[PDB]
Amino acid sequence: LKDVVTREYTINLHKRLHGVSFKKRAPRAVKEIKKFAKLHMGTDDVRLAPELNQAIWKRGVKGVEYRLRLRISRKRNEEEDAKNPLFSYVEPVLVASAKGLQTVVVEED
Amino acid sequence: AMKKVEDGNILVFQVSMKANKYQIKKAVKELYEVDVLKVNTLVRPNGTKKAYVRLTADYDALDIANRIGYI
Amino acid sequence: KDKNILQESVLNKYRTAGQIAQTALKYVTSLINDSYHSKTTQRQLTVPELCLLTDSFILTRLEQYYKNKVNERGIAIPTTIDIDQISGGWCPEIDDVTGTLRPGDLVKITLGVHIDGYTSEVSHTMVIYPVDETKPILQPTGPLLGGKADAVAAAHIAMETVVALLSSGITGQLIRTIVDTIARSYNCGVVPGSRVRRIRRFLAGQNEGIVAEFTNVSAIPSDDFVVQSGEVYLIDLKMASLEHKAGELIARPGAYVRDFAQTHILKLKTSRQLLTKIDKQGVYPFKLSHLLKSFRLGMSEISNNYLCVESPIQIARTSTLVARECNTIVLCDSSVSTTDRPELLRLTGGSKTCQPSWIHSQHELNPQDSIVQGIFQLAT
Amino acid sequence: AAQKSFRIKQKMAKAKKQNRPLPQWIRLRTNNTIRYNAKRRNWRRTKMNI
RNA sequence: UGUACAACGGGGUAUUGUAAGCAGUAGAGUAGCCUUGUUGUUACGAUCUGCUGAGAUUAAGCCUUUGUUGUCUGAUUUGU
RNA sequence: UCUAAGGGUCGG
RNA sequence: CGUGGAGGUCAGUGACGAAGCCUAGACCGUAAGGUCGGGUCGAACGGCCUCUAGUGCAGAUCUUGGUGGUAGUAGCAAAUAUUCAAAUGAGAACUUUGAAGACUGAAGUGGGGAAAGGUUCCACGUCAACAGCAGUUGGACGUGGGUUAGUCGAUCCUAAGA
Repeated sequence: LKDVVTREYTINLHKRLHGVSFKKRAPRAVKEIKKFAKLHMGTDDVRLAPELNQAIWKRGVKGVEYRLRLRISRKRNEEEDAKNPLFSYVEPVLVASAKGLQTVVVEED
Repeated sequence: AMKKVEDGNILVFQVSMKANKYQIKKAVKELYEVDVLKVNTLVRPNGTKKAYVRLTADYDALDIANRIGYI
Repeated sequence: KDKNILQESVLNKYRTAGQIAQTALKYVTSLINDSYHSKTTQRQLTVPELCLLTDSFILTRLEQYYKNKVNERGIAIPTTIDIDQISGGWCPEIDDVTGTLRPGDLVKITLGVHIDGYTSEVSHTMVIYPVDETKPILQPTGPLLGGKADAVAAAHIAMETVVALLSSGITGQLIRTIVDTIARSYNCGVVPGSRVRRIRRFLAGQNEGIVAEFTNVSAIPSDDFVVQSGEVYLIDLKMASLEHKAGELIARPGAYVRDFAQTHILKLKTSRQLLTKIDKQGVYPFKLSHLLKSFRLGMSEISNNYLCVESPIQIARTSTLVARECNTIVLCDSSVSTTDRPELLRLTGGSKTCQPSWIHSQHELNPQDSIVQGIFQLAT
Repeated sequence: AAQKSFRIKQKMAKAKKQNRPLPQWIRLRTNNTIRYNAKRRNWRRTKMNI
């Protein structure tokens, strides 16, 4: 089927950015986060909130946080039906520390 | 140039290349029966000379603009 | 959707505008005399003084009715005076060449009044006369003859035919056909393609129209239509002694109307401000004389981008005559003694009527000919 | 140059009025061969040599 | 559809060398104000001590895992 | 964190 | 044997198709060559006796033009660096707007000028070519607009010198 969810995930960016050329770290974090959204909930169309871009790049090219707690909601596509009927919108969750947490279904009202 | 007529009491003319501020003021003063405050001129980049002729406050260029018959 | 689709109050507003149009028209006809004759009375009459007089009278008379009420009223069509072979829309600017009336000139006076957007249009044709005091009884004990008489009688009989035919249940095409038959009876021709419009509140140019003497292309592009109860029409008859193919002849257009269907962001401040001032006007058509230089430039950009529609001054061939009668009529259903039938109520009145005994033509409508049987019956 | 002589500016003006495409109606003339303005010039392709 | 796989989390293993915050009659002193000191208080003070071998990091080619969450038939060819 | 030394102006 | 042209002759061939070109189709000749069919084509051309030469190519690092293999190859790596979104558009890594991250760091990647250019300035439209990816962008293409002086220069003066 195709069922509209919205969970909350912590991504380990550290192990995914290990080794990366410094000028390419924040940029990879963008790509790597999409790759993650895709992996969870096979979406393929992954849009990143600008507040999350900001989160990602907040210490500049080189200093990406090691974990991000992300909010990823699979959603219905509208207009001139792009190949796939479904989305993932990814945004950041304001939390104290990204350490400790497990993936969570956010119940949607 | 039209704006100059509407807002600056100025008549704008292409004028002989061979003219001069005296010779221009005189001709304007006679072809149009108006008095003249000063003439500025320049040589346009297409090789003609354009003359800004400001009229004295006794005259309204817009009036005399559309007497001559343009607008 | 308007509630109410029609009301007594609307009929009143049409009738009152019609009374004004009729009165102003008659005043202008009385004020028409030769230039020499006007001179004997310490006045001068040109194609300008009469237009100015007409418009001022429309504003003064509309100013006196519905006083203290939040509304608009005034000119629906600026006074236009079109002489001899000139067809329509002559309303000169102060800077244009004026025209001075001559004894024997054929004159068409065309004007319109509105009250709260309800329009009463009228036009009338007559022949100019010297001052009665100088030639007492002479003009009267004489008749108009020749091509002037031919074209005036033809145009008035076309108006009479239309009064009888523009009624609920009839088709516009019937009117077009009758007009050709009447005009040809006098060896005259209705001017090709000219339109009579349905009127609505604020709308002088309804898309439902009667067309005169259409070319083959005009016949294809023009829509056949049936008249209905509660419709209003400004029936406009323009007939020529010549071929009937009116043309522009380099005369400056002075009458325009704003077209609210068209939009454009104008580039010049003068044009934008001119646009704004126009939209402050009640009637669709106005004359540039109501503004003169700063209007002339604003007009250019607005007309270019179709924000203003021109009413051009058209002419027939030199030496020919064009006659016109225009009247406004209110069509509606009359339920009397149990039966409902459409009846039309003309509101132009006295202003639109001509004195038939003034005109003597060699010709008349012929009913015996296979070609004009029925027309005589209609007209009687 | 900015402060430029009149002779130069004159030549400059002429050189600018010549700088246009072929007027399309020439192509309609009878027995016309000229398809395009073959003597056309550009400030970044060919200098004027004063 | 599993003694599955993955993302997280947990535990182990490592590295560094004691986090932030709070508290202290710890601190060379100086300077204010007072009831003028059996501990007078107020401001400032590197640093020191305690909670604290703490805190941070730890597979990206470390090990493990009774937890949480998710995934699980798209494409193309092939025959004696 | 302290100590000391190095100027100006105006009243006798 | 074959070619350009010339005198003579076949009252030569031809728009019912001349010349030319293509054709592991045919025939003549030791050969240079000649002849025929079919296809394509469109206006002129040939045999014989003579006359005449700017008369026959494989080469000359020959001349001019045109074309290959090389090869979708070498490459398109200096000047710290980009990212998210929306808008627009047939189309967006490259346009515009917003946000982020950065750089030039006043010895500037800032603000003006001299020589030199000559309209590149500004607006509207706009992408075939050009900007060694792209393009809706441009110093490009099309169409227009634009340079205002008694006081800023030239103009006057004299310099080396002419």
